[PDB]
Amino acid sequence: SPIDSADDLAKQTKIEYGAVEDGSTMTFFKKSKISTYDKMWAFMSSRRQSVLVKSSEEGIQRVLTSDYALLMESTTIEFVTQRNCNLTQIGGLIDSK
Amino acid sequence: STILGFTYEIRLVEDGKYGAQDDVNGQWNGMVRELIDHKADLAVAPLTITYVREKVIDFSKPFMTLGISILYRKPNGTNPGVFSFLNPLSPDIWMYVLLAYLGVSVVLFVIARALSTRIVGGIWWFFTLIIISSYTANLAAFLTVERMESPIDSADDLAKQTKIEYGAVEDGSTMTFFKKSKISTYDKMWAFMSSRRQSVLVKSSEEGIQRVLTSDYALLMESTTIEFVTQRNCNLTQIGGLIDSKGYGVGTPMGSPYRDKITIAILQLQEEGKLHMMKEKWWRGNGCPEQNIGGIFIVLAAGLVLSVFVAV
Amino acid sequence: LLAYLGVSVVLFVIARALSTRIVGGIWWFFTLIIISSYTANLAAFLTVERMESPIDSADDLAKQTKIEYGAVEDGSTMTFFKKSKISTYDKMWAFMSSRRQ
Amino acid sequence: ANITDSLSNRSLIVTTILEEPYVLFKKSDKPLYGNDRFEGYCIDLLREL
Ligand SMILES: C[C@H](C[C@H](N)C(=O)[O-])C(=O)O
Ligand SMILES: C[C@H](C[C@H](N)C(=O)[O-])C(=O)O
Ligand SMILES: C[C@H](C[C@H](N)C(=O)[O-])C(=O)O
Repeated sequence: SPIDSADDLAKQTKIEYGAVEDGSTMTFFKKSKISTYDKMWAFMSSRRQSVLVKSSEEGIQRVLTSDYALLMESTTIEFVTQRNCNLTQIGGLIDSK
Repeated sequence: STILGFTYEIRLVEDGKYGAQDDVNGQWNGMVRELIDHKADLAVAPLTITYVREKVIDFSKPFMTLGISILYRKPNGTNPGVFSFLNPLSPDIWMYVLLAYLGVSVVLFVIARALSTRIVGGIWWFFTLIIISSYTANLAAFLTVERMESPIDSADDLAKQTKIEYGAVEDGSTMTFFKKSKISTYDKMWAFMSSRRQSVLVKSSEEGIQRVLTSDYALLMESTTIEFVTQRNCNLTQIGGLIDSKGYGVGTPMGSPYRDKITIAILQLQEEGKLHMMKEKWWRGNGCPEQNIGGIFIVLAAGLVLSVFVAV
Repeated sequence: LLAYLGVSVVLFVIARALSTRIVGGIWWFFTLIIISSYTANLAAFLTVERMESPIDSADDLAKQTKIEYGAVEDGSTMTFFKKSKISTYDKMWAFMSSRRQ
Repeated sequence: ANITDSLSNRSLIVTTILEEPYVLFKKSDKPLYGNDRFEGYCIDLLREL
């Protein structure tokens, strides 16, 4: 496919997916309730200091220097794949806000 | 009202949801909040007799029984014709072949005017081998893939992928049911939805029907609704058996004794059969009674005549 | 048969060359499709018939709700799943309990 | 709507953090200072704010 939704990533543990640390996204999954998102969480928390990032720009690095998939906010994704075109968005909006 | 001895004020519930608890507050909504607060008395409504709803108010006896089932396109999906046969090979590459053809022929055109011809004849014969071989595999890999997956018709069939989206209406007992499911098919079928809550959940049956028509999208429904919905549209059809079974009830507050003649006055009429002949009435199923092979038969039919105009 | 006829007839219009250097070639390159058409559509069915286990473990059944699996009522087996703890066996249970009687 | 200057006389601490394209260090032909050091959607928002 390879990937089109979150759950694509959620099942297969052969890709790094994480999110900026102490960001609503992090607090989202952590405090989320849905099966997937909880299962997505415990993946990250299984690799806390290694999948998480301190700045998106640094989380951007992971994508372009690893097998990474950053749980980024849309508007930034929407943006960062304006300037730099070596990247892509996967799927729709997890959480409206 | 003629057998109980009541009168009646019709009201649409404001929010327009059937009604099920909120996640955390424990509170209900839809009709259900009204009838628990007692804001209204009667819900002679298209109602789902779930246990939670029994836990909070009381319905009539289960008189219009049902059980969840799927709604989906027919769909009459076809694309036969000449415009199909290209697929195993690039339409551009389909063209080069002619250019790639005359190459050899125009060579013999000049050679004669037989080692040399023959020893090139391989790099045609062996050449086109590459193509027809490539063709076949490119043909197969199209079919097998486009064959192993579909056609499928069951709730479990949906669980086999995400490439046929599905859902129901919010506060759907059905939704709730799949939310409240411990069935590694249906359990899985939930986890899908509540990730894509919005694209899958609609506000009414009718709205969602368009989701069946706007996209490849099955839809979960209570059984009796379904056939009629197809009976009123010969663009749709129904998938699989019944997920479960339940009925429609008549909405009153918890043990609020209005039901007590409702406990009686319903049956007789269907104990007669009126409601069923009324079921007949509003469910008059008026209507909807319940290839790429050929894309080259024409190219077959193309050189046939192309010979007739050669010499005569 | 039809095309195989409609080409073969021409000799009966000849009697009663590029003329044929076009027919057979298109014919060949036509009938060189049917075989691949056939071939794939065979393999397209064979491989699909190399996909069915169908069942070898409990969990085979546990996942797919297109087969009835149950147990004698009030038997240790029934009480086993009901009072079981394992994911599957619990998931196997709630299937039955979804269709108790 | 003449709320406009009714909050003018005053000043509050604006905290923030750096992220393109919301807030990021202004680019400098010559060294940068204070609430001019930065540029970004939120930066150029605050002005309007
Ligand atoms: C940028 C975002 C933080 C998010 N704006 C918040 O308020 O926590 C993230 O880390 O994914
Ligand atoms: C939308 C519908 C609601 C259902 N009739 C109920 O009463 O909750 C459903 O089946 O999901
Ligand atoms: C036969 C067995 C009951 C089992 N012997 C018991 O003791 O419960 C079953 O119902 O599967």
